Amino acid sequence: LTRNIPQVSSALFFQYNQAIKPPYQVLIDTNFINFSIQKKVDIVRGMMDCLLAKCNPLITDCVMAELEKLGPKYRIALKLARDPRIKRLSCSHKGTYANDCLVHRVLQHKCYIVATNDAGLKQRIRKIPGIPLMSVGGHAYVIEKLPDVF
Amino acid sequence: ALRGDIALTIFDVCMKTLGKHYINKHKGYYAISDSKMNIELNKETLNYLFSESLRYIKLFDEFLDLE
Amino acid sequence: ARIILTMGIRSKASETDLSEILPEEIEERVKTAAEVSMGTEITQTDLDNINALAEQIVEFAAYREQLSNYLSARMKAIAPNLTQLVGELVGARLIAHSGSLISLAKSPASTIQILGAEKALFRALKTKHDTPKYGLLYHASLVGQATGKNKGK
Amino acid sequence: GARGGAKVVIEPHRHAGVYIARGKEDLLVTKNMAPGESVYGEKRISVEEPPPTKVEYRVWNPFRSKLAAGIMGGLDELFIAPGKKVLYLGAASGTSVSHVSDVVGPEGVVYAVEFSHRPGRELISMAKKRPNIIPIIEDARHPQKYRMLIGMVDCVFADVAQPDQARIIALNSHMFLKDQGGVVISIKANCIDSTVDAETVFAREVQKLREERIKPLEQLTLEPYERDHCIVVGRYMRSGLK
Amino acid sequence: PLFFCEGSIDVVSMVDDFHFITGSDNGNICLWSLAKKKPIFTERIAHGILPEPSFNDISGETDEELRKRQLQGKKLLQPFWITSLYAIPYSNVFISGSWSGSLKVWKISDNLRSFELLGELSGAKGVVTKIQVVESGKHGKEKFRILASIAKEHRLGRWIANVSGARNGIYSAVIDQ
Amino acid sequence: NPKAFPLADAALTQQILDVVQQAANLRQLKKGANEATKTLNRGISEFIIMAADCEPIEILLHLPLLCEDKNVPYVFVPSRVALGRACGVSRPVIAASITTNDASAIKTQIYAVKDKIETLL
Amino acid sequence: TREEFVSFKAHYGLVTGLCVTQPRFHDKKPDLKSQNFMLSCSDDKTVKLWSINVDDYSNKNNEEGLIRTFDGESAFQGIDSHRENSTFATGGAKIHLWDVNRLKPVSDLSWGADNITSLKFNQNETDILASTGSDNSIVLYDLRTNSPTQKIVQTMRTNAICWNPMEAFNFVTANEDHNAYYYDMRNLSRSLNVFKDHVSAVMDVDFSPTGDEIVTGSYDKSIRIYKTNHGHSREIYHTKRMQHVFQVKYSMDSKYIISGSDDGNVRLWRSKAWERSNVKTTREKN
Amino acid sequence: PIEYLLFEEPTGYAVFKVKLQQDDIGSRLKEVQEQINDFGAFTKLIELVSFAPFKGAAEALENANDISEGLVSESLKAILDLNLPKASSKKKNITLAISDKNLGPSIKEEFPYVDCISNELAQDLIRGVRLHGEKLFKGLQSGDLERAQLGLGHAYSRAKVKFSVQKNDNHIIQAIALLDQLDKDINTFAMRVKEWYGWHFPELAKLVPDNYTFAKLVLFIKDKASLNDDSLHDLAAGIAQRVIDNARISMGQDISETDMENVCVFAQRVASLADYRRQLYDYLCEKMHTVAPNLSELIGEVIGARLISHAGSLTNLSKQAASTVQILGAEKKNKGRISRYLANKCSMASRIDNYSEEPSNVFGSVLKKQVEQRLEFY
RNA sequence: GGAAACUCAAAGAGUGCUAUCGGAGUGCGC
Ligand SMILES: [Zn+2]
Repeated sequence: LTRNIPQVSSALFFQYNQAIKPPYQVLIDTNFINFSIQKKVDIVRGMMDCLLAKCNPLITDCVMAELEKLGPKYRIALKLARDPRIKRLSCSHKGTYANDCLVHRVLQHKCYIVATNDAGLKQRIRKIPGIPLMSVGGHAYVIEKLPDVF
Repeated sequence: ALRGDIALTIFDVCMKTLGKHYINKHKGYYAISDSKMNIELNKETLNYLFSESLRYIKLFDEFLDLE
Repeated sequence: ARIILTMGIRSKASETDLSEILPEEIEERVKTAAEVSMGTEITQTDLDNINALAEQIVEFAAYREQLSNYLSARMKAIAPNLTQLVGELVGARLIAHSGSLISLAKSPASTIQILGAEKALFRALKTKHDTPKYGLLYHASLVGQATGKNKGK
Repeated sequence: GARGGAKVVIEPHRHAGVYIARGKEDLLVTKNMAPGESVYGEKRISVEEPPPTKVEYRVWNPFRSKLAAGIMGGLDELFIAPGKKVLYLGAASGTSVSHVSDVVGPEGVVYAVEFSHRPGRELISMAKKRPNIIPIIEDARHPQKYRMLIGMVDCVFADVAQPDQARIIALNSHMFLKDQGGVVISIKANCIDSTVDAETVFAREVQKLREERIKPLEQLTLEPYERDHCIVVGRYMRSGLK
Repeated sequence: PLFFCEGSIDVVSMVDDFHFITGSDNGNICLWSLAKKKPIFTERIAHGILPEPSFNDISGETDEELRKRQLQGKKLLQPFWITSLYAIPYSNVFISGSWSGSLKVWKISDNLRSFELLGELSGAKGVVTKIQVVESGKHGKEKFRILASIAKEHRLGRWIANVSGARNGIYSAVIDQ
Repeated sequence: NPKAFPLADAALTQQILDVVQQAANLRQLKKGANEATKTLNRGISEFIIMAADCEPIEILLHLPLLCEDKNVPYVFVPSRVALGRACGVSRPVIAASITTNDASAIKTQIYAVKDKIETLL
Repeated sequence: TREEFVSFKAHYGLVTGLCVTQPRFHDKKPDLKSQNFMLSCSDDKTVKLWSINVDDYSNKNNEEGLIRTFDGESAFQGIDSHRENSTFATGGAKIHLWDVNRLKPVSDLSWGADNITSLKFNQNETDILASTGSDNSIVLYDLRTNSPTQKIVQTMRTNAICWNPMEAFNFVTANEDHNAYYYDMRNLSRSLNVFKDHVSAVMDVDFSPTGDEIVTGSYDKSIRIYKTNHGHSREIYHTKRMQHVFQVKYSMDSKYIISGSDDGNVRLWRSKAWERSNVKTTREKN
Repeated sequence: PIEYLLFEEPTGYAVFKVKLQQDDIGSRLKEVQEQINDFGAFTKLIELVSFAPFKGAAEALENANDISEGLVSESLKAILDLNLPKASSKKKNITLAISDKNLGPSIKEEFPYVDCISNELAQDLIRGVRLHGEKLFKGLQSGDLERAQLGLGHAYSRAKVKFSVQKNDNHIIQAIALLDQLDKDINTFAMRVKEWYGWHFPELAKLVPDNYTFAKLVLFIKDKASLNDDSLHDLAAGIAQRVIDNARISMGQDISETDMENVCVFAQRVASLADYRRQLYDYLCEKMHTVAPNLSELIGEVIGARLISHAGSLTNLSKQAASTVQILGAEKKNKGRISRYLANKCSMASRIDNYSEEPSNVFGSVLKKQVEQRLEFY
């Protein structure tokens, strides 16, 4: 009888997560792009101004499907998120739901940082241990649990 | 002009090609490398090749009517 | 042993084989196997050394045949009643297990029955099980003729 | 502990083919295909069976074999069953391919490829002993020049040490692996990228797999035996990826 | 045109208070000023190149073409080291030494920026571990005495590589005029 | 096609053997053929170096079959006496090895050397 | 494999029209079984002709992009390539006719000084062509006479014209009033059909190469498939994530329509929305 | 346009006419790429139209080498010249779905009217015919694919390695592991000859203790009736007189006959076994001199064969370190440092004569001189 | 309570099995 308890991924400390070297990989998602636009900050230069390090953004196919699905009010968001500076993942699961796609994607790798803004996703991300989220705030970004913010 | 040079050329190509392919029917995958074995298999293919050439002489002497 | 004594090397296997050995349907298999084989080649030194090995190992088999025929004839000479009843290759194991012929004759019918499987006998006695019934006589020619528990009786 | 002469029970494991050897301290043990000769110097259990016959078993030293550490750390399912055909990208020498061979058994085959030469002659000198393996001494980056001699393997496995790991396994699996078939790769982080660290390079490699149509399903890290490698198990979908 | 990088700088002498000479490992012998980080004149391989290991003691094989192809051509030829270098103080000529047997005495030119092979003394088979010069005479005529210490081991480690006929001694040469 | 194929040229020779001398002064080096193969089949070996002019060449040619099986780079050097002078020892050592240690201050030069010789091979 | 061969930053402004050619040069053999040629005109006065390396075959073993650049006086609005003898026509301020051995336009073929929104050549009787200009006008031209030949004026501006690859004298015409007209050429007084089911501007149409189905794609976020012989919609595709389909094309297999939205994607669709693509057994096909 | 396909197989070359076509645009769909997997639809798509088997094993290896470097050969060019039609220039040129772009230009060079193609359509069509394998060929062969590909793989691997098949240590392994067991078997069966001939002549185990000359004189004297011929016993063996008068004074005797005849058969066959030992030991002496001469000269021939047998193979002995050549019994303070010296010199000689291509004796001799100087240091 | 499946019926899974006027001539097609 096969039980399955996932081991704590061995590039993690107690909660320090030494696998997050300063060239970062972030996970952009949908209402974070929308709030970045309606707070009028940029994306790559905004992340650089918040983290003082070179950040590579990533968007998944599930989040791109959500951004296409949300209609023509966010054509600015879609034109911004088809940026050649960002990269793109490729998901393989059923149901384009950004929340469980994101939190599954990060809890089986523990190396991405999650750039989110909605309440349930922030709650699940800060529930699971040792991955940093960032969010919009005022006219800049804000990091929640990176060990070296400065 | 139209002598048996056709039959003689195809006899020559028969001799060298049947010798080579009898050697490659033996020595299956690995070219066997010892002096007396190579020499004795060359004697074996000389024996089989001349056993073919004597059959050529036999059912040509039955044919002859020519040069 | 006879096919290594006949072939020698695998290269000579295409133009010859005996038909007194490997009857009529393993012949083309061993010829195509010697055609497409994956082992290497050996020279005449180790060839004739393993040839002499094949000589000794075919002489062992012919001598074993001659010696078992000798054992049949000699048991028929010494104790012809027992080998007329049971069989020579069972009476020989009986006598040579019990030692002397006299010290096998001085033994009851029950232990002549169970003379072989005594270890299953004694572990079945010292635990609580049921003792066996054939032992060494099971390879005789008649308890194989019987069927069921008729071989026990 | 586990000296030569103790009596060890041989219990079967979940992955059919391998066995647990439970003594006073446990071992992982595969049933030897050619009895009587160890291949890289490992210890051998030797059981007797009843005409008395005697069959032997080899231990599986996880500090010197790759997938043994994944087996002992506990993978959900491999694809190396006792009947399948198994391709082995980056077969170094006998030291793991003999274990995969005698897991596979006398019916299935193991096609072991290798690029270097001196491990190639060691692999061939081992390969003459047991018959269920095929040694190939060709580069794993060119699966169109040993396409002549293999066909339609049922699970591939990968230990090659090159930074085009995903391209190697993608080309070999498109050329040879059947649909709904397994692919077990073993990434070495410090080998394929020295700059960025282990979890980032693992996520980049598994993203390259799910771009090359292998749907991954297991990631194990095998940390107490080797450092910073990982075993990534995947299926080859090709039809209905999601 | 077969040359190679510098391995080690080994021995020195000050010709004057504004130049000096270094005899390196790889056969380079270098005249330096006190003004430049670069050397002025780096003469190449000093005493020649060592003779290669022969075609019978390189690979233990039998066939001569295999034991000659294991020499890999000239690609493992190694230079004679400068074992000891010594200049006569405030003069033109300096003396080197190796286990090539021959004390090669160069001479610098009057513009103090080059030197050429003046002479070669083929008298001391062995490693030349240090070289001294003691002179006599008058203001005009000078009778110099090149002493050198000659051994069968280098003065730091053992490192005997192809030494033949080399006994522990003192090499004297009474050069004149 | 000789038996000592990855033979290093001059500048790469000089940088790998000053890394050798730094390792010998940092107590991170194993000197000699049989200690080299012992640390090689123990596993702690960043890379191993042989000398391509030992008078039997096979007494260190046995090291390729171990090292390229256990996936560790290996380099021939054209002088055993220069490698002895590099290791800082009287007699000429012909086969050196650098142990693995993440508490040693030549990790950067070791990795630069290892990348250069993996590109060389 | 649904992937891209190469990309190009082709121009600066809006790209306007591209088509592919097998362009027969005269000082060069047509190497059209190893590399494939496409050319594209934009509104920054350039018409670039490009090669593409393509592994359709494996004959050979390098001249990747930008074979040449025709440059024009005014802007450019569309092209299409005459499929014989390596000639191609463009539209802009007035329609021009180039071939790929000249940097200058070989001919100029307008009625008056009026811009031309789109063009199309035939699929047979190749030497004639049609175009549409923002005088709400359909023009025809004939290169054999090297002149325009007739001109009708509709009530709204024709966006995209498309010839029939089996009739050779019928074309469809997609204009901003919400109905694709279907004209016969040699009697241009009566639009012999009108396909009349949209709600917004009819942005593009194309014939299937089987010669009887029309794909159309509207300015409203929907595409429709018509038959020729009916005049109403057979059926309709739409999705939530496409907006303002601007270009639809049948594929040459005549089963797959390639639609391209304004969101960025180039989606594909089965024309028959229920016929699958596997080869089927004979009782199933029956 | 894919209408002919070429597949290469380890029994022969196959060429398939493509009856109908695959869906090109939807060629990533599930309902298309399961048709390659199932069989009832693949034979709707590909039929066999030619299959020429190369029949020579070496010609199969040569075809495999020419394909593996990407070059045409005689049988491939022969079947393409047979099967591929001359597509005349009015229609088209014929197309051929081959497996690799390295092979492509070498058939386009030879046949002008063919045109090779390998996109993913040719890739997965060849993948489908590789998956279905034998069930396409509908019986046009004699022999399955896997044993033939096993042989062809081993041959191709050895031809790539150019592995020296004269460096044979397995012969010495089996030689010494047969030799010691055969000495034990000769000794046991000679004890049986002694214990069986004791019933006929029990004062022979005292006089003639050697097993081989015991068996040979048991072959000489059948029954105790010799009594006169003294001039043959020094040949077959002074003690002649002892065995002659003990052939009449002893008479601890059973007079049995047929068992004496089988004793004679057994004794002459055990003598044959002794002759076989006395030649096999000399055989592996000279084979030790041929295969491993430096270690032979250093340590001795049978001690060397014992040491390679303990190691398992000569390559395994060489890749052992020089401190783990500790073996008990062999290499027989001042009694231990000489054995350590002999140990790592034996490992040095093992490295020389294994990793050489074919070894010499000069390094074994100078190794012998070095260790003898180290012994005379005492 | 153990079930002989060889009395028969209703059903469920796994495995294997197939294709889509007659010869010339005569105006003739490359
Ligand atoms: Zn997703």
